[PDB]
Amino acid sequence: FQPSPEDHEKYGGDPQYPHKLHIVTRIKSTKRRPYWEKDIIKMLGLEKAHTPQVHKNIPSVNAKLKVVKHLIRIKPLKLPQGLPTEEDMANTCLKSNGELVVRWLLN
Amino acid sequence: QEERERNNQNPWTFERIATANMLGIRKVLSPYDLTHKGRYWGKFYTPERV
Amino acid sequence: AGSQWRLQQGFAANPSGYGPLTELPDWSYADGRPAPPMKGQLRRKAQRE
Amino acid sequence: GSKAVTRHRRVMHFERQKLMAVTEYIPPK
Amino acid sequence: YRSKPTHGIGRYKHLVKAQEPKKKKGKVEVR
Amino acid sequence: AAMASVKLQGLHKPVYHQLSDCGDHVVIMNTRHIAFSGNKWEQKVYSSH
Amino acid sequence: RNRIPGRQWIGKHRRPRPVSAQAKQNMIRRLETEAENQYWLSRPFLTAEQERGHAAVRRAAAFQALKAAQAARFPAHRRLEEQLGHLLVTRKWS
RNA sequence: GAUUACCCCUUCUACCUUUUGCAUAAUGGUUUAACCAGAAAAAAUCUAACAAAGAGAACUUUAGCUAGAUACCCCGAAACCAG
RNA sequence: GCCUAACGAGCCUGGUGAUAGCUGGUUGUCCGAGAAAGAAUUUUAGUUCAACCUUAAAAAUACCCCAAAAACCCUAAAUUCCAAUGUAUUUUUAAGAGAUAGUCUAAAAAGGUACAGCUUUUUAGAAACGGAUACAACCUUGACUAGAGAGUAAAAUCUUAAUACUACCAUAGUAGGCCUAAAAGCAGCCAUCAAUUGAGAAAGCGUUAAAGCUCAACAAAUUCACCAACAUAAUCCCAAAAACUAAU
RNA sequence: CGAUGUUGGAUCAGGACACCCAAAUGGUGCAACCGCUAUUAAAGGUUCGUUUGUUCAACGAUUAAAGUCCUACGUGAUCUGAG
Ligand SMILES: [K+]
Ligand SMILES: [K+]
Ligand SMILES: [K+]
Ligand SMILES: [K+]
Ligand SMILES: [K+]
Ligand SMILES: [K+]
Ligand SMILES: [K+]
Ligand SMILES: [K+]
Ligand SMILES: [Mg+2]
Ligand SMILES: [Mg+2]
Ligand SMILES: [Mg+2]
Ligand SMILES: [Mg+2]
Ligand SMILES: [Mg+2]
Ligand SMILES: [Mg+2]
Ligand SMILES: [Mg+2]
Ligand SMILES: [Mg+2]
Ligand SMILES: [Mg+2]
Ligand SMILES: [Mg+2]
Ligand SMILES: [Mg+2]
Ligand SMILES: [Mg+2]
Ligand SMILES: [Mg+2]
Ligand SMILES: [Mg+2]
Ligand SMILES: [Mg+2]
Ligand SMILES: [Mg+2]
Ligand SMILES: [Mg+2]
Ligand SMILES: [Mg+2]
Ligand SMILES: [Mg+2]
Ligand SMILES: [Mg+2]
Ligand SMILES: [Mg+2]
Ligand SMILES: [Mg+2]
Ligand SMILES: [Mg+2]
Ligand SMILES: [Mg+2]
Ligand SMILES: [Mg+2]
Ligand SMILES: [Mg+2]
Ligand SMILES: [Mg+2]
Ligand SMILES: [Mg+2]
Ligand SMILES: [Mg+2]
Ligand SMILES: [Mg+2]
Ligand SMILES: [Mg+2]
Ligand SMILES: [Mg+2]
Ligand SMILES: [Mg+2]
Ligand SMILES: [Mg+2]
Ligand SMILES: [Mg+2]
Ligand SMILES: [Mg+2]
Ligand SMILES: [Mg+2]
Ligand SMILES: [Mg+2]
Repeated sequence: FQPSPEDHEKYGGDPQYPHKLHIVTRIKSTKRRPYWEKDIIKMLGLEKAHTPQVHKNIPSVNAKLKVVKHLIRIKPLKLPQGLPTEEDMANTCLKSNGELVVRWLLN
Repeated sequence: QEERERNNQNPWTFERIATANMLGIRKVLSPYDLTHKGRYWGKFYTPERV
Repeated sequence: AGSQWRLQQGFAANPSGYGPLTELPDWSYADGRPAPPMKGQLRRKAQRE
Repeated sequence: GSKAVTRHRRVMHFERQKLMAVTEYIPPK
Repeated sequence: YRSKPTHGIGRYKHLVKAQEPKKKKGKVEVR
Repeated sequence: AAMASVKLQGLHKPVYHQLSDCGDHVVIMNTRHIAFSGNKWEQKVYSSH
Repeated sequence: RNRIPGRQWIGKHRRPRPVSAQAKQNMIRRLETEAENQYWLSRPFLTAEQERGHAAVRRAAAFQALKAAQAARFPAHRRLEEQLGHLLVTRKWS
């Protein structure tokens, strides 16, 4: 888990500041896999495939993701307009590229 | 056998996939395949595999 | 198909995903008063919130 | 099932065959 | 334990000689 | 045969359907001068009992 | 004319089914995705020490709510309307 | 599944029993009508009466006693004994 | 043997609804959860416990789990134990039956022929109405109903089928010593010097021994030249066919 | 195992080629004759008797040759029952 200097430019990461939140999407199936991988999927909220779920970037969560890193797709969460306020909670929409748009389809 | 292993243009190698447990391949591979690096299968040794 | 192209442009992989073809109301009264909201649209706006 | 070491080039699991075919050596061109 | 860094801290058999016991049938001054 | 098979079935008509009797005649001339690719003139064999 | 002895997918002698060009591409596509998976996990935002008990009140509250909901299990109230509503079976038009 | 159209087209390895596994070339049935196979309340749970007491005698009682409701198949041997 | 068409011991009635761990059968709809074997047993064709599971109830902690920690000669994959964190699970009490005849794939071993669709254990997986043409075990898959909507996953013809090496030219000491019936470059032993610009007391063939042919060295002259070859089965071969109009 | 009838012959034979004969050919320690060995070819053919239930084997006579093997070691809802 040591990134090469060229990895940051390839994946669009930030060399200095790591991202803050995860977006985890399950791809493969828990079937035909050992039982300990099934429990980790269940306890991460990834029961239903192709449904994005947001998790922290703390080492405690990353410890579980490394076990099932071959069954999920992980993308950073980008905030073009910043964190939503209490006024714009109902207008939030999550795009495919991995950014959260606070104001979606105004007027 | 070292020059052919240094100039290899294939990004993925048996050593990289097996050790990192990519694609959950450890369920198919044997624990001895970590050291053999895929060059040994049973008693048969294939020198052309990198 | 062509889901890879749609992902590149920023749209959803499936044309039914948060597109303008789905969010907008499909029918309205002739006089102009708004139609009651869809059951699906209300549910979709609840999980986003 | 057969032993770990045999005399007849033990046939690999199909998933392993794909692994042996994707990790080939490509000489520089 | 094997994986612990303090493995083999109790090793002593390599400090003293083997000291082969004088067996009843093998008792001989093998010089 | 590839293009002749399509015409016989009617797979070129947008009104195609297996139940319907859509079908077109095909006339092939100069069949003595066909050119088998490779050494298939001596290797391919047609067998019947 | 040529048969595969026994079952064709188990045993010492199997079917010679080879790996196709499509199968090779499927492996690579999954490998590229997993290569990206292990990069975003490389650099955490917080270290191991800085996350020591950062969110424990919420965890404690969540467990307390679970105990509260599970401790409310009790038979529901019984009212006179339920028993006296059975007499409406023989309601008539006089 | 359909279709203007019965077929023509496309898609589907009968049913029970018995087994690790049955379209199996393992078992049984030509088909129809009639007849033919889950039964017991000691401890328990649910509802109710009355309660340090309950029960229309005889008993049980450190919240118990009385009452109700909830339960456990059919066909078949070679044999054995007496008259 | 025969004793009323069946006698290793008649027939009939009664005991009799004899008794079977053994075989067969077990009748309306719909819904919820759902188990492959550890221990004794005239016991392994069965039962009774434990584990697991169902229904009801009470309670608080269960899984994941970092550092620390678990043997002395050498010793892999990795387990045990535990805070955080992620997540709702787990324990206890009261009632219970079924199951206790297992198959393959990958991995660590044992018996065998480093044989079996073989057998005995441990860890893990599965038992699609999709894919591998057919297919219990391999791969894709969180199994609701309706629609003449849409995006995707596993996945469809696999490689090579390979090896030409051809000019020109040979004379000295000398049958070198030894050896042997005879050993003249050419059984063996020993030495391996030396004429000629050029040629080994000899690389191969040959002779009883010689003779003779050929290869190294002259000159002439100059594409390249390590290696890579492997028979057949019994009813009738087995989709048909295709080397380029743009493919993450 | 609520049955897949079991050796040999008789009848009829289907097939493979790792060919016994018949046809073509290479090599030889092939002069010729008689042989040994290898390649190619499966349309046809591959005998009659004594003893044994015999397949097998021994022996007599002959033939261009009396091939090897599969087919539920073919074939008993066609026969034979010696074993
Ligand atoms: K097999
Ligand atoms: K049967
Ligand atoms: K049976
Ligand atoms: K039956
Ligand atoms: K028994
Ligand atoms: K000599
Ligand atoms: K039988
Ligand atoms: K013949
Ligand atoms: Mg095995
Ligand atoms: Mg088979
Ligand atoms: Mg295979
Ligand atoms: Mg089947
Ligand atoms: Mg069986
Ligand atoms: Mg069973
Ligand atoms: Mg049947
Ligand atoms: Mg049976
Ligand atoms: Mg019948
Ligand atoms: Mg009672
Ligand atoms: Mg008695
Ligand atoms: Mg009697
Ligand atoms: Mg009688
Ligand atoms: Mg009975
Ligand atoms: Mg058992
Ligand atoms: Mg039990
Ligand atoms: Mg630790
Ligand atoms: Mg804990
Ligand atoms: Mg049992
Ligand atoms: Mg088993
Ligand atoms: Mg087995
Ligand atoms: Mg067995
Ligand atoms: Mg298991
Ligand atoms: Mg299929
Ligand atoms: Mg679903
Ligand atoms: Mg020369
Ligand atoms: Mg041959
Ligand atoms: Mg065909
Ligand atoms: Mg039958
Ligand atoms: Mg015969
Ligand atoms: Mg014949
Ligand atoms: Mg031949
Ligand atoms: Mg001949
Ligand atoms: Mg027979
Ligand atoms: Mg017979
Ligand atoms: Mg007869
Ligand atoms: Mg017959
Ligand atoms: Mg007889």
